[PDB]
Amino acid sequence: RYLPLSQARKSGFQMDWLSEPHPVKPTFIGTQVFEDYDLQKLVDYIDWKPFFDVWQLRGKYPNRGFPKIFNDKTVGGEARKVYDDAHNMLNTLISQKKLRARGVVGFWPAQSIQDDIHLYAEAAVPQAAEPIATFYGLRQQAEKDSASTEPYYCLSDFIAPLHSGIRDYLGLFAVACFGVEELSKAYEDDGDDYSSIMVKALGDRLAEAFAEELHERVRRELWAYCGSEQLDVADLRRLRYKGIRPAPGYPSQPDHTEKLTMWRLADIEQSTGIRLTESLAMAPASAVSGLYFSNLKSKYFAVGKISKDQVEDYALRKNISVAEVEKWLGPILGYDTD
Repeated sequence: RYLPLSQARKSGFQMDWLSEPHPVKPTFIGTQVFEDYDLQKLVDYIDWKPFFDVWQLRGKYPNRGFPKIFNDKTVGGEARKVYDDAHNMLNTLISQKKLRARGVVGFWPAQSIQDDIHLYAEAAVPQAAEPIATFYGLRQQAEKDSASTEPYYCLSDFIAPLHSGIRDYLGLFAVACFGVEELSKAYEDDGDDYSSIMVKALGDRLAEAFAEELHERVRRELWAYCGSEQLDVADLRRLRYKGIRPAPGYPSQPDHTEKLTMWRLADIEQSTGIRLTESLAMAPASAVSGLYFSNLKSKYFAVGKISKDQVEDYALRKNISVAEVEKWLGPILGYDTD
């Protein structure tokens, strides 16, 4: 069962904006580019759990995960060998300056109207000016448990609405780890499958670590809405921090076409060289992007299956045909398509 959109909107995540702490204006409006980001600093943020699954190294309970994996006698020797070789190659890559990190971050004012999150210019009054970009959110529509107290979340519920007079802000980021594509070819031309796999796994790990480090810097020094936070990485990986960085295509907003707005607005192509292919996937493959939400009560959620009324409302909002929304939102349609 799916609730009607007109009723699912009423039971949304309502917040009292006039008593909640008013949002902090970031340190700049526009974008700032990181050209040759220090890769050595990112090594302390690398999440090694997904790295072991590239080689399908899985340990049994209770050693089922990094760094307990070194103890399990089934894989522990091989896990240690792979990890030590990864550290050796990582040191060689950073020392030789083969890989070159690159990224971009930016902030703009944001005001939510219904399920949209309209961004505005720096000096433009939100209530008396046109927006410069829009991020059309999707609201949860699936009916919840009878005893559930959860609201029907949408990404626009985390931005103060236009009528309340309170000014909110939104930021977005894009990071990449260039140079992996050439090194994989180099290690495959000379007959080295171990190095070819390892360099791509390390590139993915470095991209994720760059994303984590940039978010931690944003929360504390660029946006400064958590200036009193001094959390360690073992807490950052546990989502103990506040605020979220959802990415297009993920269960918060499964619409992959949203990346076009980000690339158009932040000028990611000219700033960093991270491209979007005809499938709307970042190139190189070791790239991460997303939007920064600074609300205290913001949390990750899954939109889930949606009904046809929301699909047509979304098509009307985005000014595209239904036959295209059904394409780009294919996996989440809750109704028969043909």
